[PDB]
Amino acid sequence: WVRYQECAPATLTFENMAGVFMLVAGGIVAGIFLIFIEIAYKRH
Amino acid sequence: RSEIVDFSVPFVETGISVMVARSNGTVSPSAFLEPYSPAVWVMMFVMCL
Repeated sequence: WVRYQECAPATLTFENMAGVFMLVAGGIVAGIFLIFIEIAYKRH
Repeated sequence: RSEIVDFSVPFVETGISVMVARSNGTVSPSAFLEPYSPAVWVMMFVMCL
């Protein structure tokens, strides 16, 4: 009636990744702009 | 003893207990090499691709 009934440091989940991931995505948009600028410069 | 004598309120507890030496230095489990959540690893792979 009492004993029979029976049912660690935190792990980075989406706090570290959010900042890092936003950086990677932010670079990708800038990279797309850079290539368009680079191709435009190479056009002339 | 309580049948022939008359005891009193137990002022100290006792019983047939078990003594076990404590396991010094708990070892990190096999899955201790993953601090990142499973969603963490999947997101990293997708970003790499």
